This record gives sequence, C-alpha cells and structure tokens, in this order.
Amino acid sequence: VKLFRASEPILSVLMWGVNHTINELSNVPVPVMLMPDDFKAYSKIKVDNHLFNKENLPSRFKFKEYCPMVFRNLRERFGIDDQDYQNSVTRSAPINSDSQGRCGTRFLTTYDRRFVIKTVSSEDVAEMHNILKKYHQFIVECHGNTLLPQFLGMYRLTVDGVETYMVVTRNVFSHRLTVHRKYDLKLHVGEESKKNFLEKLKRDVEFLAQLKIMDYSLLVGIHDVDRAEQEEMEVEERALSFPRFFGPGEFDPSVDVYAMKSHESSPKKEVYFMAIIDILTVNPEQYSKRFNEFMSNILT
Amino acid sequence: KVKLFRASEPILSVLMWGVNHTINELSNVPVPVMLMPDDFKAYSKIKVDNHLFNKENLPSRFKFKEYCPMVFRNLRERFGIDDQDYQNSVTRSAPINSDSQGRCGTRFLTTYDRRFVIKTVSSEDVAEMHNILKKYHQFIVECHGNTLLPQFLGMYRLTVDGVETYMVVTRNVFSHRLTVHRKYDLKGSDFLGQKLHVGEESKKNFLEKLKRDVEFLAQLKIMDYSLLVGIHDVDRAEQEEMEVEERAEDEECGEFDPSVDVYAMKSHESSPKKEVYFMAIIDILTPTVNPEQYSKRFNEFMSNILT
Ligand SMILES: CN1C(=O)[C@@H](CC2CCCC2)N(C2CCCC2)c2nc(Nc3cc(Cl)c(O)c(Cl)c3)ncc21
Repeated sequence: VKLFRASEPILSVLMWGVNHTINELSNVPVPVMLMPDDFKAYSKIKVDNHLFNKENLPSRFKFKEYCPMVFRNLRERFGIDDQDYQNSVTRSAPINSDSQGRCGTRFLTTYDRRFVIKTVSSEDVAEMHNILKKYHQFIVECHGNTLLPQFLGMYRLTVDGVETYMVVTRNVFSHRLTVHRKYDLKLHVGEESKKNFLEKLKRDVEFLAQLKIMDYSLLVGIHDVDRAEQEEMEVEERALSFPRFFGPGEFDPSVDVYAMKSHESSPKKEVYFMAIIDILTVNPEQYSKRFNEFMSNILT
Repeated sequence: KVKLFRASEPILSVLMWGVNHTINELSNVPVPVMLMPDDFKAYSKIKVDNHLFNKENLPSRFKFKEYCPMVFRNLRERFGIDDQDYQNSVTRSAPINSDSQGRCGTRFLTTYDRRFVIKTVSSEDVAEMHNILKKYHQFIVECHGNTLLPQFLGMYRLTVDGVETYMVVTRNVFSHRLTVHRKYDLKGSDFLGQKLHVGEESKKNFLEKLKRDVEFLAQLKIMDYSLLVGIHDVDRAEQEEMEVEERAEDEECGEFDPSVDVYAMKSHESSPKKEVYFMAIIDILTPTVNPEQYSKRFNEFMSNILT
C-alpha cells in the first residue's frame, strides 16, 4: 500500500510517476529491437484529482517520461529489473545524498542508495536526446560494461506550474559501504581490476570523443575498511530478503559495478569506486587522449 | 501478467485502461473507517498524451475521470465485490455488446464474462446519480447490500477524439451462465393470468426486499421505475444448448451460485416445470400520480405476481 509519503511534494510526484510508468510498461511487450521512433517517444500524464488521494500527493501535477522504451532496454542491459527499480523509488521517499559531480543542482538517492537522482537543466535534457541513440548502441556493444553513467530513466515533473527535470542513474558508490573520501580529477589494485579498468576507460573515453564531448571527469570514492570497523564499533554499544552477510573489504560486483578492492600486497585495506562523471553539463579527441594518459598512472 | 487493452472500439480500450488504472491507484489508498462528506463531491481525472509510445491498442491522447472513487469502492465491498475481481471482468478481455433492450431500444455492454453491465449515460444522468448517491449509500448500508435496486459499482467519463462519454457500471440482474429465454419489463399498472411459483424463503425474502426498496425510492421522490423479469427455462436450455460448450472446444476456429447471481430464484420444488427467475427494480434515473402512491401501486402488483 504505497502512500508516496515524502518530505518535498515533488518527491511524492516522482515516486508516483515512477510507479505508474513502470506498471504501465509492464503491459507493453518487450520488442525484438528498438525502432527509430522509440528515441523520439514519450508519455505525458496530467493528474487533476479533487478531494481524493490528497494526503501525500498534490491534487494536480504533470509527469512526462522521455523515451520509455529505450530506458526499459537500458535497464535490461545494465541488468536492472524493472520491479527492482520501481521498489527502490517507491517503497520509501528518496533521500538527499551528497554529491557525485558538479552536474546540475539537487542530488538525491533512493532510500536504499541503489540509484542516484540528479536534477538537470533543460539544456541537459536536450543533450541526452542528442546522444541517446549512440549511447544506447555503445551500451549494446560494451555489454553494459562502462565507467560512463548508467542512465536508467529521465523524467519531467511539473508541480505548481514549475518544471523539474530529473535523470536517474546507477549509484557510483556502494549502496552499502559508506564513502569516506571523494576525488574529482579532470592507489594499488589487483592486476585483473587494473587491466579491466583500463579496458573500459579506453573505450568510454573514445566514445565520448566521437560524440564530441570534453570536460567530463573521473570521480573517485574511497571506502576505508578499518575506519568502517572503528565506526561500526563506535555506534554498536550505543544501541536479500533476510540480511546479506559480507566480510570486511567486501561487495557484490554485479551490484556495486564501479567498485575495486585494493591489492592484497598493500597496507590498509580499502574499496575504491571510479566512474566517468559529468558527460552533459584541446579538441575532444585530444582531451580523450590526455584523459587516457592521466587516470592510467593513478593505479598500480 | 500482460494487459494489451485490445477492443473493437477505442472508447472501450480506454474504459479498460481507466478501470485498470483507477483500481490500481485505489489499492494504494487506505480503506478509511468512514466516508467523509467531501468524498461525495470527489473525483479522479487523468489525461494521457503519449507520443509514438503505447499506440497499438490505446489512443495516443485521452482523458479518464472517476466520480466518487471512495464511495463506489465502498459500495463495491458492501456488495461483496472484490476490487480485484471487478478489475479482471473489465480488463482481462474487452466488454461486449448485449442481447439488448430499452424503451427506445437502449444499447449496453456487458463485461466479457457477463458478470457486469456497462451502460452509456447522459450528462444529466451523472447529475441524477450525484443527487442520490449519499442517500443511496446510506440505504446500501442499512439493508446490508440486499436489494432489487441497481447495484451501482462505478461511474466514469471517458474522452476520446474530442468526445466525452459517461458510463455507469452495475451488477448484472441476469445470470452470467444461464440463458434468459423470456424478458418482461413491468412498467407499473404478460402476467395480468400467468402466476410465478417459488420457495417460501425466496418468496418472503423477495417481498421484504421489495418493500424497503420502493419505500426508499419514495422517500427520495422517485417514480417511473420498472420491474425487470427474466426467466430461464431449464428443460429448454438442455434441449437447445446440449453439445454447445463442447463444440466450442474443438478442431476448428438448473443451478446457480446465490453469491454471484443475486437476483435469481428457483421455481418451487413442486411446480409445473423447472425454471429460474430473475427480478430486479430497474430504471432509477432518467434514461399522473405521486411517488408515494406509485410505491403502493408497485408493491401491490409485484406481490400478486408471486404465489
Ligand atoms: C440494474 N440494471 C440497470 O439499471 C440497467 C442498466 C442501467 C445502468 C445505469 C442506468 C441504466 N439494466 C437494463 C439495460 C437497459 C436498461 C435496463 C440492467 N440490465 C441488466 N442486465 C441485462 C438486462 C437486459 Cl434487459 C438484458 O437483455 C440482458 Cl442480456 C442483461 N442488469 C442490470 C441492469
């Protein structure tokens, strides 16, 4: 029984909007392939209830969903279940998170830290449409394995004649390990991690070049295990259907897809998280090349 | 899993989509302990403007409005209809055209499973309903859902291709399985001799139901309603419909549940031939004496018809 119980009313509208459009999609069948007209598509919905269901939702609001068919397919390709994405958005009010880039304004996270909700400009929205078909293709050929943002949906909400644009992505950071430090650059890991990380980075940057984009940056979160233990102990005494277990330096790489463990032969044990950040808002191929040079040598 | 709202007419696709939409929405709103006065002036409204999305059965652009979602939701449960079951009858497969009748020969739909009746109505009928709803609701509580009156279940306004339709949803007076051979619409003062013979509990139960119903229509200042009588003939159905269900299920392309067919009555255990009867008060809206006398005139005549 989903009261879209939230702090801001715009947040309630987001929850209701995601719930509706996801339910709505469950009655559309999955095509063999997407069509050119799926990249020009949307669904708009105007709600004007009166003296009904006003307890949490505004009585009047609009919710537009850009290219629903495309983002369903991206979700599939990032391995995100539509019922799962719907539950993270709707079981509980999304919550204010810190920051993951200079991108837009308000930063939010689903109550279970799985997905990141950014508020974006209208100009950002346009750039997304510009790039969406070549992005989609890029995700197809890399089997959804990128350091690029992993776009999951894109929405326009209107409450009280104000339009807000939101973009939903996969969290760069663990939805369960806290990030103690972040770095935004415009470090010793396993040789497998290192080889794989450089492989993604080479393609991701090259695609960003062929799409004539510069000025994106690498975001780096660092989780300190020893610290997480000390801070576990510190709040201890002051107090997955069942709870998943996990050891100390530990995560699920199907879930926390940007995460790397620090090499075993290395002092204090740590989880890193590195993503390419701010794809929206030297020539680009030159910037590509210099970006490849730099973030390469951060790692051993 | 999967509701592609396919139907002959877009208006019907839209009805199916909207019933699905509104019943879902309601599942996320708690059943209050009592309806407030403001629930009776309440509505849900929704405008869909899809573009190059979800276009195969549904129109790109349409509007759907539900009058009094809480009230009707309540009535539905007072009538022992599960919202879940109600959604299925409308959404599983398209509602269909009817066997059909009226006074100007009215055109109505049935849910694919013949369990519910949908009837296009006028702007003025919607208003009539609103005028009577609060009292209608009060009445439904006081007899615990036991009436011959239309069991009203939903009230909608669809708009497609710039045209607004009003529709009302009701329990079917007739069985969803047994065929009705004979229809009669007793419009006040085919029987006047042809008597109708039923069990004692059935006969006393019918009479007291009738008695409060007409009283209720009187204490609302309503007249010109009629008694809709359907007869299903058991022997005839055995003759005509012997190998029909089986031959539907091939190579090429007298009992009932009282819980479902609520207006039904078996013919008396020692009676000419085996029959099932269906009586209800019909035409309560707007599709010389006074209403409190028309009441007496109705209870008199419809009493005399059962022995
Ligand atoms: C309670 N109720 C009615 O009030 C109306 C439809 C109303 C809907 C709101 C105003 C009109 N009616 C009637 C429909 C036209 C007006 C009276 C009904 N017909 C049936 N089932 C039925 C009736 C006939 Cl006559 C029939 O041949 C078949 Cl197959 C099913 N069951 C119930 C009703």
